[PDB]
Amino acid sequence: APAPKTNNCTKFSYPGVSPGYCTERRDMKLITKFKNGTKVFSCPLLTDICVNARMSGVWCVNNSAIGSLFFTSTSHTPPMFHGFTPTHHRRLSGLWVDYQTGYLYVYPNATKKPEKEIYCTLTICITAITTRR
Amino acid sequence: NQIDLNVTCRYAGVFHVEKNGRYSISRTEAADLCQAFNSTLPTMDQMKLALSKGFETCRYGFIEGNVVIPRIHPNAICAANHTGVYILVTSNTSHYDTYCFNASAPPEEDCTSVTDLPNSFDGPVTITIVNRDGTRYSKKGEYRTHQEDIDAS
Ligand SMILES: *[C@@H]1O[C@H](CO)[C@@H](O[C@@H]2O[C@H](CO)[C@@H](O[C@@H]3O[C@H](CO[C@H]4O[C@H](CO)[C@@H](O)[C@H](O[C@H]5O[C@H](CO)[C@@H](O)[C@H](O)[C@@H]5O)[C@@H]4O)[C@@H](O)[C@H](O[C@H]4O[C@H](CO)[C@@H](O)[C@H](O)[C@@H]4O[C@H]4O[C@H](CO)[C@@H](O)[C@H](O)[C@@H]4O)[C@@H]3O)[C@H](O)[C@H]2NC(C)=O)[C@H](O)[C@H]1NC(C)=O
Ligand SMILES: *[C@@H]1O[C@H](CO)[C@@H](O[C@@H]2O[C@H](CO)[C@@H](O)[C@H](O)[C@H]2NC(C)=O)[C@H](O)[C@H]1NC(C)=O
Ligand SMILES: *[C@H]1O[C@H](CO)[C@H](O)[C@H](O[C@@H]2O[C@H](CO)[C@H](O)[C@H](O)[C@H]2O)[C@H]1NC(C)=O
Ligand SMILES: *[C@@H]1O[C@H](CO)[C@@H](O)[C@H](O)[C@H]1NC(C)=O
Ligand SMILES: *[C@@H]1O[C@H](CO)[C@@H](O)[C@H](O)[C@H]1NC(C)=O
Repeated sequence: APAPKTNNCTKFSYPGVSPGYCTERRDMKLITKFKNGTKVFSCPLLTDICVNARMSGVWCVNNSAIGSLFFTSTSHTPPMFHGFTPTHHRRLSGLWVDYQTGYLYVYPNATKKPEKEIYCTLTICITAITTRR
Repeated sequence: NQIDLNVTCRYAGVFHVEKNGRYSISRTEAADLCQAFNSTLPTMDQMKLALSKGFETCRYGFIEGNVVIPRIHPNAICAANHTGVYILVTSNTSHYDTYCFNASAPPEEDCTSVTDLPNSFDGPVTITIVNRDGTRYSKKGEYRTHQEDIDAS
């Protein structure tokens, strides 16, 4: 089963985003595709940045949220996944989130164009530093 | 055309305005919207005072010089479990909500209904203020002074 391979810490700051600031990206990455046609997608994490930060992902299907993901990173570890919280009330048709990784499995009958109808809204916020006024 | 404006209570004069149920306010429209409410884009100091009086949202909105989100309680999907005022790095063309500061509001929390856009002007739009209690107040007019905002729909 697909799961992240932890990269070495390569960068120790997030390019262009200072402590006290956040940035958002709407995209997803194809992690793997199986012989049966099922595709597995991830939020678009930058996996080699070791900065003190927290992140949310939201799986967006046709501009409606199906659930949210929480991550953290530090000066010692790249982004680490801390769980998925479902927000959908109807059962998902042809989709399944792996609760161990936050990856989204898209079965072939869910849609012919997953890359156009689905994305993750990934928000990274660089934790503020405590200083004097 | 119709414009719906959902407004929060005021906290040290600061309130949040969401247009049409989605992120839909440009930088230029945000200032014009606050001015129609006889208000201005908050300074960061005004936002921090509002936060200390009970103001938080889970939405990005314009203030003077930045787009921000104010947080009191940690929530994993609102500035990713942070507290304080966090600033969003964004293109100047992106649309968000807006914050506004009313100088005649009380120092604490004011949840009375907002019943008018006092500085709206003539125009064809039905503009509806939607309050937290469910009451809505509608008038015909306009508040956008930039033709680009009107043309962009
Ligand atoms: C195209 O092919 C790909 C590749 O084969 C398929 O991908 C698979 O997709 C399925 C889901 O459709 C994945 O299965 C699910 O995996 C969950 C996670 O499992 C892992 O973690 C748990 C906990 O640590 C372990 O127990 C698991 O161990 C299992 O696997 C190892 C080896 O991998 C074995 O040694 C074990 O014996 C186990 O077999 C994994 O390590 C897992 O939690 C989930 O299990 C639930 O669902 C099944 C039935 O679907 C039940 O048998 C099971 O008891 C669980 O039941 C709970 O949930 C159901 C669903 O709501 C409820 O009804 C129950 O009441 C209960 O609450 C499931 O097994 C699988 O991981 C994944 N494989 C890979 C390689 O990625 C695609 O599906 C396929 N596409 C199509 C369209 O068929
Ligand atoms: C996103 O929305 C589109 C449009 O509603 C969905 O496309 C429909 O998919 C169903 C599959 O049951 C087809 O029967 C319809 O003909 C499709 N409609 C159109 C206009 O293409 C799409 O499935 C949705 N995506 C997901 C993943 O839910
Ligand atoms: C202390 O100095 C800091 C710069 O070295 C910075 O100006 C800081 O202000 C805070 O910075 C945070 C990000 O690290 C947030 O943006 C926060 O909103 C902001 O007040 C200074 N702290 C104080 C208390 O003034
Ligand atoms: C980390 O760096 C070493 C040294 O270059 C390399 O051999 C190794 O593959 C890397 N490890 C990981 C987990 O990426
Ligand atoms: C799609 O396939 C899944 C998995 O077998 C199934 O649960 C779902 O009902 C199918 N139908 C549609 C229309 O998605």
